[PDB]
Amino acid sequence: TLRAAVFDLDGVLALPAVFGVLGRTEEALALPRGLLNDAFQKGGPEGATTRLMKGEITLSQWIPLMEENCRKCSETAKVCLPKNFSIKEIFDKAISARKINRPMLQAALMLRKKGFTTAILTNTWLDDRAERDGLAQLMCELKMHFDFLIESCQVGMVKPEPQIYKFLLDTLKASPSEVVFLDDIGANLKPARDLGMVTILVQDTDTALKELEKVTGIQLLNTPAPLPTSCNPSDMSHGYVTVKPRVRLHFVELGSGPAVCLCHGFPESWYSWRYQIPALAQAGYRVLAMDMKGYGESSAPPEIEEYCMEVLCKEMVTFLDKLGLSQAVFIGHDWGGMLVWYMALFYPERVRAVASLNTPFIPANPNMSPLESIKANPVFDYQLYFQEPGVAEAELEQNLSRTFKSLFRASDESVLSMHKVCEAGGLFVNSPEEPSLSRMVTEEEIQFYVQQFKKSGFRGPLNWYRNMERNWKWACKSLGRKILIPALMVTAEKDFVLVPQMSQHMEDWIPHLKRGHIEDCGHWTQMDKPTEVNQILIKWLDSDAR
Amino acid sequence: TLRAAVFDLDGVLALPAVFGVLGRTEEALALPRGLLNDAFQKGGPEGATTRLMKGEITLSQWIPLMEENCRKCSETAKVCLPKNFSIKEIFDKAISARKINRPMLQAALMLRKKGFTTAILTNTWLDDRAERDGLAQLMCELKMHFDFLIESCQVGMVKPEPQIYKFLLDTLKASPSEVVFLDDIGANLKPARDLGMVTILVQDTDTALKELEKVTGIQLLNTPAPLPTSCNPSDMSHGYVTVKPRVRLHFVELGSGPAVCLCHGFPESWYSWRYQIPALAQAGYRVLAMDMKGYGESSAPPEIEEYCMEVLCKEMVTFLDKLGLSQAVFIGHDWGGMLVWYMALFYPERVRAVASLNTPFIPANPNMSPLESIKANPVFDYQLYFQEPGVAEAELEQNLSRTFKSLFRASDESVLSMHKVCEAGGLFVNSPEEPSLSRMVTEEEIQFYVQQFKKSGFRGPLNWYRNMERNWKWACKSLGRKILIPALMVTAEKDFVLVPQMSQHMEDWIPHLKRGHIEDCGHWTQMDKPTEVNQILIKWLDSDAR
Ligand SMILES: OCCSc1nc2ccccc2[nH]1
Ligand SMILES: OCCSc1nc2ccccc2[nH]1
Repeated sequence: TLRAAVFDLDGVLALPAVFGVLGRTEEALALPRGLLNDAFQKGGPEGATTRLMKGEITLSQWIPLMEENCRKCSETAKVCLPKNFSIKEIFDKAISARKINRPMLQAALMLRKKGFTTAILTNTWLDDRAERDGLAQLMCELKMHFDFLIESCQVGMVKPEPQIYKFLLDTLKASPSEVVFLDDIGANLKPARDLGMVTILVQDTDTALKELEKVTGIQLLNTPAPLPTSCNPSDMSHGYVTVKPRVRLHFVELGSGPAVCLCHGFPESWYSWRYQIPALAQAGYRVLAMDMKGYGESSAPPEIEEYCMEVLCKEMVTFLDKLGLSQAVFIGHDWGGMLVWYMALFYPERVRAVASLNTPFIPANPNMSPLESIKANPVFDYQLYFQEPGVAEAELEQNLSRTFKSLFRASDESVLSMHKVCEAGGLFVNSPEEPSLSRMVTEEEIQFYVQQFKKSGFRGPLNWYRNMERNWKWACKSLGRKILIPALMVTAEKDFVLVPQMSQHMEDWIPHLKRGHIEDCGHWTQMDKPTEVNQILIKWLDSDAR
Repeated sequence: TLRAAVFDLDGVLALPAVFGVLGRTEEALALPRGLLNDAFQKGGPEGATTRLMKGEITLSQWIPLMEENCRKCSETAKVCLPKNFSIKEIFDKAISARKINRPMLQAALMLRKKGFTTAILTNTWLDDRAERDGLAQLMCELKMHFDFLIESCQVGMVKPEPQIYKFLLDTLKASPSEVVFLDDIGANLKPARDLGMVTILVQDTDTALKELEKVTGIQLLNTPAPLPTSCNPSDMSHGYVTVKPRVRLHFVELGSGPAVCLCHGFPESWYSWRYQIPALAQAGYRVLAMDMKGYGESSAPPEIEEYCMEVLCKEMVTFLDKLGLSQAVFIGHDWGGMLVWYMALFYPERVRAVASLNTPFIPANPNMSPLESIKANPVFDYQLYFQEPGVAEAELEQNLSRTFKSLFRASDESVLSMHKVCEAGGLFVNSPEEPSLSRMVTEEEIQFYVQQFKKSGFRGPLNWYRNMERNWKWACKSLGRKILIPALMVTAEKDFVLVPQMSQHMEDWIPHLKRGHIEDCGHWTQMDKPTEVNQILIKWLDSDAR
């Protein structure tokens, strides 16, 4: 029966409320009780505050009208306002102190995933203060989680006028009895109640959530921690840059601040960073998540030598040049992590900082060919299977749904053994034809990868493995160098191929290397433990890349 | 006969040279003459500096080897180095002091436009210092003006080894007698001379340029000021964002720093900002030059009401939301300038600062319909001609080459009279069928606009003029507001329609408005006086938007 939930901003989704700060200001300045709240409401429907909430005047135009109201009120109360009394200073601190009420936002997100239409209906103003960016940032964070945002100053109506409630019902396409309305001001609930809406008076968050659980029948309060917010491909800004006549790179972009370039591995997509992109943008970075060469919407030339590290790194430098970026932080995973270590070794002036997930920095051995080293370790035997052009492509392209469902699994759900791949004559020889869906991915997420690989196939991606001698010869030029720019190595306890032990001598080459370690995490780090990855990257970026 | 010019970086394209700073450091610290230059070259081909220039070691690995060399040299000279002696400190200041030698860069640009292949051949290092960004920025600025950049540390060879000269000739595809080689180090010219190349020893810039003019036959020294660097559409990063199911906005992006959104007018393109985009990016801004709705690669729905200001402004806010930008500086020209004033009036929290080229802020009159005001001024008569759907489209789409050649002209080259357009029954009634090319545009630039308008035509663009009453009704809501965020109004002396006098009462609405004025400038401000626009915008951005 209930299918829509409406929340107020001030005092409900953001705490503390402005009215609460006015009461504390009166106590701190030993002013008569309610003086600032009376000046704020002076004139009712014809007063300055109603004109502000309706968008007739801006916040900066209202500030001197509110100060005049404070003086008129203090005069009738027979009191004097302190010498340094400033409405602007009081409001600046009140707005600045306001943070998202995480448990209330989590309840709204939970209701939305269960099919509820969610909205914010708020009495707010046109903020033209020099510090208005703080409010714009708060609104942008909240906005993305709600179906509708209705602000009084944009529609010319305020709560508790009954027409704003009729406007809300028309916008939601719902009858009053299907709506739950949460507000901390009792007067603002009365019109919603007259129409027949379920109302909840918000004094403390926990009691309001208990009422909300009771009326919706959905558990909201003691629920497990949700996954980080993920990307909707259709809502991203897609960028395209031609780095060479036949090569165009696609990326998705979000945020402002220092540039952070994310480099996925095999056989992945920019979409493998879906849980990191909003978190890193919200932390104050401009995120560029690439489709590496050979993948998704980036060019995929068939030639093997187009995928050697020297060419790939040169194109990443050109990518920065064409975007006008003198530097970027480079973060890679798997094949992308291999590339980011070589970007730091050959172009340190373009790399602000470097981080690798799972992939260690492995220096070339000038006495041993990489093909000889492959045979010495049965862990990397499967790479010999990837050498012959056409062989692994036919197996991997045969059934795309099976390829991604078999690969994208948690460490305890594995259906593949990377040893004896050449002996068996394939990667999926003793693997089921229809594997179960892993717990880390949904069918919808799998189908995104399937659609992306339907375009250029596996030739481009597999060609990254077919330049072993070319890469070895190139890497040998850097054997006298050290990596002396900020660097982070993140190991994954349960990675089958890139084991944490392979990273143990990295300090010899990167003396001030920082480390992160994720327990119970397999190869697909980003989607296996997204919350842990986000925390590790954000803390490192804030200390070593800012 | 000569068709390639090669320049060194240090001491030729960038001044002062490092070797010059070593000599000044010796004089300032009262060290024996040549001590630092001897330590720098200690060991010759097997020394630390050659290993640095070949890319074997990085700059940070070389610093302690150079300090050890300084001590070995001071010991044989029987002198003591001062207590605070630091090679890192000396090199940091030397690199920091180095600026582009503008007259030398201007000569290279002039040779390139006359058909010369240009290259930089330099002995340089892998810079991994914490301050390496300064060098990366210098290299990016220079890079874009040259066909090739050959760095010693990337190719493993140094000047004066003869194989780096053979490598250069192979890269240029030229024989030695077709090459002019400029360098400030005499020893580095000897191998080029042995091969038969024309060499110029650079001591002072003016004398080197006189030698270069004599040998090339091209005037380089007393030439007029060149136009700012312009965009090549194929080299830009193209971005696409879906703001609504049927509406996708295209933009080009360049640079890092605070976001600056450029909004073109009618009937233009993102390409109208071609001279501002590189200048604003080089000044430290992230430029987003839009294709406004109805234009180029942005969506162009046929419905009139899709182009009213309320809808357009709402979509620009969504554009910022999808990119993760809490704020942007908005700069508009013509119809774009109209939009940016309304962005500041309705969404001040999303607008960091606002600037308009030519378009004044004109408040709505609540007593007079905009269609009545149009008839009172014969200057705006042509807007009545744009009202009837289909009429102006057929005339403007008839011959696209004629439409753009007739419109894009300097104030003294006009072939159109905007008065009596309705009386004549068309905009081009007494206009030539094949007008001459204006001096502000080339045929190639005209053809870009022709190709862009071949896609969606003039319906979308003309629909911006067909929402007069809808826009008037919407603007009436803001009559009690003032614009109190940083604002710049730039007038153009010779604009036929948007005359500077129409902006004179703007201070009543924007009390702290800043102004710019461009003399002898017509309607097409950006391409008419690009250098003047750039200077005005950059100075304003650096003081009011940073
Ligand atoms: O360090 C290079 C990538 S190692 C590697 N990553 C893989 C992911 C999936 C299957 C085989 C793989 N082999
Ligand atoms: O302020 C709205 C645009 S005024 C206007 N700009 C034009 C450019 C070209 C032709 C007619 C024009 N009319």
